[PDB]
Amino acid sequence: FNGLTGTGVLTESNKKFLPFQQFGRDIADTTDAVRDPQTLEILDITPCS
Amino acid sequence: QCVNLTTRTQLPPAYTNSFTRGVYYPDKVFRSSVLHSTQDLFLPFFSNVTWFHAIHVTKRFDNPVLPFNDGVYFASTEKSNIIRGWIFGTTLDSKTQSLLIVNNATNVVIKVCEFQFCNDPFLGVYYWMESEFRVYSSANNCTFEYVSQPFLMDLEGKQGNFKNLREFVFKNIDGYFKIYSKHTPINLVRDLPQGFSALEPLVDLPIGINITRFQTLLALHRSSSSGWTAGAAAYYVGYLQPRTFLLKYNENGTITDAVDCALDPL
Ligand SMILES: *[C@@H]1O[C@H](CO)[C@@H](O)[C@H](O)[C@H]1NC(C)=O
Ligand SMILES: *[C@@H]1O[C@H](CO)[C@@H](O)[C@H](O)[C@H]1NC(C)=O
Ligand SMILES: *[C@@H]1O[C@H](CO)[C@@H](O)[C@H](O)[C@H]1NC(C)=O
Ligand SMILES: *[C@@H]1O[C@H](CO)[C@@H](O)[C@H](O)[C@H]1NC(C)=O
Ligand SMILES: *[C@@H]1O[C@H](CO)[C@@H](O)[C@H](O)[C@H]1NC(C)=O
Ligand SMILES: *[C@@H]1O[C@H](CO)[C@@H](O)[C@H](O)[C@H]1NC(C)=O
Repeated sequence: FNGLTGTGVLTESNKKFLPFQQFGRDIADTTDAVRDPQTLEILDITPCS
Repeated sequence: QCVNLTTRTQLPPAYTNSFTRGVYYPDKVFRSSVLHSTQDLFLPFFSNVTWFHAIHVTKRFDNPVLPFNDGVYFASTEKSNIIRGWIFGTTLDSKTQSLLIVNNATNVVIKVCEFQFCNDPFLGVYYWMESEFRVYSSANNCTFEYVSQPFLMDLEGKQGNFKNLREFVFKNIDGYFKIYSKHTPINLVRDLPQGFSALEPLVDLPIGINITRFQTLLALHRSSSSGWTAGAAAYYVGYLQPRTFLLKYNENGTITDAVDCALDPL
């Protein structure tokens, strides 16, 4: 996603994600969400394994 | 045209306290139910800010050119379309670059395009259509012009007693140029109220100018050098400083409150 390389499962999420915010992060400063550039939908990332 | 509108009765020095205001969103990242510490150019809590009054109750056209330092907090909590834009330039006399920002409630004309500013550049609507447009003499060299207009960032339409609490933050760090902005309805009389407010980097424009000094463009009412009106202005200037702030994010991803880790031992 716009250079945000990573491995995991993308799932539709309920995160509010105010319009200016684009990435979203957890306490460990690891991106656990993204905004899809085509459609402005929030997909949280749950790692596999 | 460019007129020598003097109306200069030097106002006495005015100083007020900024309280817990002037704090913006550091990055475009959604954080929920966490506290984040960020080192950036913020307005120190309970700092001293300058309150120019461009009122006519006391005819004062308060348009001084003040330094930029590290960034400008501008709480233009005025009435309908009084202060419109801002000029950011080291010399602002067409010798060097001087980026001009004008909204005029309809468009957005951010242009580096070093202009020949004659004395005091200002806007104005004639007794109504906007008429005073000669803030300069010539465009000289017109660099990156940003001919796109997002929307009228002033967001006028509210009336009362300084009801439209409008706040802007101008930042120029190395490259780029950030303009954060928040609007809040408050009554009070003229001062900055209590509470916390911050909402998005309104407009980010990559310019890279020296931006050493700055000033503001003031709209007026043609009935001319003395026959005008000022309404009620709230010219507010605060200089940012590099501080560390501990911002708090609630569960729906908005900054609720923050602290400045340089004010008091607590
Ligand atoms: C980008 O184009 C696709 C079709 O190719 C469209 O579905 C999508 O909405 C577009 N994105 C934006 C932000 O306009
Ligand atoms: C500005 O306020 C500070 C406290 O915030 C005070 O120490 C200082 O003297 C004030 N300056 C002026 C010029 O009133
Ligand atoms: C934006 O609107 C103002 C209204 O005064 C007008 O003068 C200006 O030319 C407009 N900008 C463009 C690019 O048409
Ligand atoms: C204006 O810009 C042009 C184009 O980059 C440049 O060649 C010129 O030296 C600049 N200055 C003047 C005074 O024309
Ligand atoms: C231009 O920018 C430099 C670097 O920030 C600054 O120190 C300097 O004062 C500016 N130059 C002039 C001539 O004002
Ligand atoms: C919670 O998110 C909703 C989205 O509908 C929003 O209306 C509300 O203001 C948020 N809560 C807070 C405390 O900001």
